[PDB]
Amino acid sequence: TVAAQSIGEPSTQMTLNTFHYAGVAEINVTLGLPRIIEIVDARKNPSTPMMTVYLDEEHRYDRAKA
Amino acid sequence: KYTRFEKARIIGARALQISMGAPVLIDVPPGITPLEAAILEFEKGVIPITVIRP
Amino acid sequence: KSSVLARAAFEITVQHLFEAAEKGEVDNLNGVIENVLIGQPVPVGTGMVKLTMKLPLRPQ
Amino acid sequence: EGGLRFGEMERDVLVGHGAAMLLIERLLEESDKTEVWVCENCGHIALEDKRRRRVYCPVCGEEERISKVEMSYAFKLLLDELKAMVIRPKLNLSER
Amino acid sequence: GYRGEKYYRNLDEDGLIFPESKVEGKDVLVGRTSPPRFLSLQERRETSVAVRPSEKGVVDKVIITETGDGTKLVKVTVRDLRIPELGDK
Amino acid sequence: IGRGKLGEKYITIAEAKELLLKRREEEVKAGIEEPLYYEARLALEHAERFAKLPADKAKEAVEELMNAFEWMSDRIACKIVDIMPEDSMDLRVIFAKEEYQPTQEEMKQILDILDK
Amino acid sequence: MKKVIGSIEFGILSPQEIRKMSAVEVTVPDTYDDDGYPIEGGVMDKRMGVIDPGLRCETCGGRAGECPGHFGHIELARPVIHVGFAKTIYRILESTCRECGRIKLTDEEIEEYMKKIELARNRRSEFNEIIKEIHKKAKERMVCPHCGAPQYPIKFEKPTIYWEIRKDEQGNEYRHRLMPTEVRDWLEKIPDKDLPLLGLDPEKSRPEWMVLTVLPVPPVTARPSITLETGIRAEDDLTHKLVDIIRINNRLKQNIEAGAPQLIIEDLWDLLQYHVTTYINNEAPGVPPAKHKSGRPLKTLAQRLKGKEGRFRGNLSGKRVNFSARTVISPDPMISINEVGVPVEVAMELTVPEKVTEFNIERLRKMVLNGPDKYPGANYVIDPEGRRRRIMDSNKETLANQLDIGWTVERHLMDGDIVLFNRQPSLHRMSIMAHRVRVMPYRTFRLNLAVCPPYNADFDGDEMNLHVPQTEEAQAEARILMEVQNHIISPRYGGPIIGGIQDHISGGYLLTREGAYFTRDEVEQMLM
Amino acid sequence: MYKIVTVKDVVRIPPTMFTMDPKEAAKIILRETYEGTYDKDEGVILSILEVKDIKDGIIIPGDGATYHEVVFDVLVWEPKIHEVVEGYVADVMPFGAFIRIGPIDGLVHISQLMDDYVVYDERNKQFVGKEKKYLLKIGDLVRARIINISAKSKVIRENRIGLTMRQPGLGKFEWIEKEKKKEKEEGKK
Ligand SMILES: [Mg+2]
Ligand SMILES: [Zn+2]
Ligand SMILES: [Zn+2]
Ligand SMILES: [Zn+2]
Repeated sequence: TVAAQSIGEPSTQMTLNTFHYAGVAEINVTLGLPRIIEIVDARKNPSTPMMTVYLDEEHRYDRAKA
Repeated sequence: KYTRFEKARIIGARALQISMGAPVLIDVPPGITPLEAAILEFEKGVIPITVIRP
Repeated sequence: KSSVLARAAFEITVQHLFEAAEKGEVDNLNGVIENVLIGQPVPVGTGMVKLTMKLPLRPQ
Repeated sequence: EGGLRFGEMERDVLVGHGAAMLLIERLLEESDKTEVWVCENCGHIALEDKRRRRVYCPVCGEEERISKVEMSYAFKLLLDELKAMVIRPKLNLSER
Repeated sequence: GYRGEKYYRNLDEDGLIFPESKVEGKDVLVGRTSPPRFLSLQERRETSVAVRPSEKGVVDKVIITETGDGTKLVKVTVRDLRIPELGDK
Repeated sequence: IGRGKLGEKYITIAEAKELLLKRREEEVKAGIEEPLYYEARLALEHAERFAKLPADKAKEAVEELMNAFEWMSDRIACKIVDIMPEDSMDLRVIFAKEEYQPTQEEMKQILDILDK
Repeated sequence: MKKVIGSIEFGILSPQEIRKMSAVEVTVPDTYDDDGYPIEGGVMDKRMGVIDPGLRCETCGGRAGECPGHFGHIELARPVIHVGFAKTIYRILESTCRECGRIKLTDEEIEEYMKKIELARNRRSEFNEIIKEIHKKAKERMVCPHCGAPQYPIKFEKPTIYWEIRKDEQGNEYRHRLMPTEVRDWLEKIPDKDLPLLGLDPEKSRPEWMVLTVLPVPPVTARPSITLETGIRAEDDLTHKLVDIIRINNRLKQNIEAGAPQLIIEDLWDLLQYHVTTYINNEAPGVPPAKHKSGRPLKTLAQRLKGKEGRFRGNLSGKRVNFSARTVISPDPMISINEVGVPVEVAMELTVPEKVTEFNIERLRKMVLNGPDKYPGANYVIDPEGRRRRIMDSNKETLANQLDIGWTVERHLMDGDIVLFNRQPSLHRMSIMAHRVRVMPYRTFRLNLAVCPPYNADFDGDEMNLHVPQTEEAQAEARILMEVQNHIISPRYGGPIIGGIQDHISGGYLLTREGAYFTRDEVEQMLM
Repeated sequence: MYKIVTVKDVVRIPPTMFTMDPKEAAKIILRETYEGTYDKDEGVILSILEVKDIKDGIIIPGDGATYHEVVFDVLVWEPKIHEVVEGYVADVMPFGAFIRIGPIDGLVHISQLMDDYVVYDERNKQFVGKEKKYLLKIGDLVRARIINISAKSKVIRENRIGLTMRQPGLGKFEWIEKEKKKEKEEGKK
């Protein structure tokens, strides 16, 4: 019960509109309370799927090779 | 040693026993309430109730 | 959750109740919500402590 | 002269504090509580007759084993509502 | 259903409260009896209209009228002074 | 019966006459008006009606009856002590309830075991 | 002596159980006569209990507030399908043979699936998956393996309509409808040996019990009529629906006895089925809900057990309580953080029962002498026998002298008492804490300012509730577990939750800033 | 029949008797719980002789008292069907004679005393001899086989025991002596 309340209580302080900004280097993704609801409900397919791909040692530090 | 749940349970049992007519095991100031009498008995170390732990 | 009453109190009560009637499910009242519904101490916190005492108590 | 609502969120707060006896005090004595006759042979609630000063179980005709049970009145109403449908909730008693 | 004689202290013989008389909680404003209920018999239920249980003030005016069906209708207004205190918004 | 009965032992009417007298003495030493509570004073009258046979020697006769033959149960033994039979008809009748009937030579020997 | 409920086992009521547990059979579709007494044999027959004052229930004596209630029963003219079990009935029908009633499975496959089921079927999801697999397997066989007979497909039409797609001459089906009596006869001949394969239980339930022929009647105390201010009895929705059901049943019985045409009997049967399915659940899919005289939808048994205002969430998980008070809050920095200011008006209304002992006799005697009007007084005394006496001005000294060991006094609140202090919504566990009572003249609760953040409260019109524990164990729990000074550190992040806010921080900065200096009088006064 | 049995049970020691030793306080509590009680499967409970062993007390929530498991022995007079009972007739009443057999009183119906036609006195209200002239008195102690036992309730009331006399070997000691004389005469002839 303490864990359930410690998760629920801050959820009244998060935002809904997120940021909605691109900034070239960033991809728009859902954030705030809807993201937490998605994670807890374990949706089969998230609204904004995204992956973070790490390059191997080769091409990792070179911009053109990346 | 004691968890706060055990302490609360012991004090609650002692207070009810004292209220129902059990004698107090330590001298108390006049006019005190049974709950405070049980709390006094407790911090004075005179507790006749023990807790079962597996 | 194994308890019928715990699931019933959450959502879609009638479907759970009728399904439990069909299956002949048995609720052992091992949880918190069912015990609160009955009106007997819950098995958490002070509700799980067990006490004993030596009877021949003599005042000091 | 109504009473204040003691919401289920308050009950969850009480559980989170671990105060079981405070919870039972708030939820039974202050609001509703009653004693019923339960026939442990078949689980059905027995009938107490104030004419004969006698307790007996109508559904199975048992008078030997009729134990006293303490429960909320609202739960008895819930049991009656379930028995209003074809639901049959059997009650298994235990000591202590 | 007859409540205490204390609560009929401020009534007139016609069953209506005297204006400018100070009242307290659950004091009877209009005394009225109703036909009995068959569970008794040869009785009259007490159905007086009384002040709200926690309110207090002074009776300001009493009005006697006739409804759309000719039945008597009585309206009583109670005024209460409210000096500012702690908790007022 | 209280939850979980365990044990059983049959005793003579004289074997409890003295116990009922014990209740009589402790209750009066406690100052209770009745020498012993209801259903026990009347039972004491019932005991003293034919409590002439000594209790200890009643148990002695009982144990000798066990040693005499194995079919005998202590209840039957104390019953035999507390009847004091005189002729065959007596034991035939008192055993007529029992599945087993007593032999007449068994009569003659339990006559010796009975003594007074 | 006293036993507790150890477990609850559910099931389905058999007609024999309903008949035996009932107290009376209902035959008259009316509640009250002209004068106001219950009509003999009506839906408000006194056999089920008494709700009107000055009436004794002949079943168990009692009074309006004493008689608990007794169940009635209605003998339905013809069986009807229970709406809660209709989907299950469809699941069963298309998985068993029409002739022998056996499960349409092969014996070795039955053995394999019985072996599978016994492997911890208590897990509901796995049991459901296994039963779904069995249903899918039994769906796709046109011919029974146990006996030689063709099996026609069955179409389920909501809410309780079953069609049988059976062929005819020139190879054309006519979608025969299955009457409830035919369905009950089909279900009845199912053997118990394969009931676990269908997800049922041979003892707690039976397939033929799901089609009900006798309908239990709830007790009168479960259907309380309200005497409206106009003097007209306002019947509960359930009572009205029962009246309709009895009227339809009586009409059906009369028509059957009179040899009515088949179509009329079918229409009456459908009407009775509709009335029953609305009474059990007025929000059942595929039906127009029954409506009150005012046009509002009726509330029935299924409605009482659902929703935020329903039984489970409105009267079981939460309820209204006694010994509680509510008023606005106002700041008070002069009291300790573990103390709450209580109005004197509230203190003389709420009471804390206390037992008379050798160490508190004189104080209780003084309070009893003070009466129920002086502030440190009392309102009731309870003798050791258990009788309740109200303290009045003519009883003060007599009851004070009668007072002795073993008595109970319902004294007014005092300084140092423990109470529960709550703000809604109860978002997290430190929304409710225990405070020490400190009596105050005015009519607002006084709360220390450092305790605001846990309650998320500001003094702009907020109202907060107060509760008084009534038993010694509850008071001990509140005193030991719920003290305010225990919860300085928040459990969410291990940091303080109670602390200085606003003016506290500003004054601290003003005091400790560089260049701040104070004189003799200022230092002495501030330290004092 | 008098019989001593041992039974375990749980005892609710109230806080008022916490000071005294557990055994005697138990004893009194057992006395109050069942001193004047007659069991269906045991008989009329007479006396809790002594508590053999007392266990510790478990503090159940709500009550606050101590519950101790105990083992004790109690002597119980157990009536048995088809049994001779050597009691004396307490009173007589024209459906049946009442013979006192212990804590309960046994009933000897008029049509079940003696093979002779059903007869019972009215002026003396004890018994009238039709053909046998075979008088049973209120102070005389008799033995009688039992036909039935009325196990109804534990309040030692509404319970009666049927005792037959028609069978041989029962009755007033005088007529038993007369039957013994007849047996002696037949054995001597
Ligand atoms: Mg606010
Ligand atoms: Zn039963
Ligand atoms: Zn009733
Ligand atoms: Zn077949």
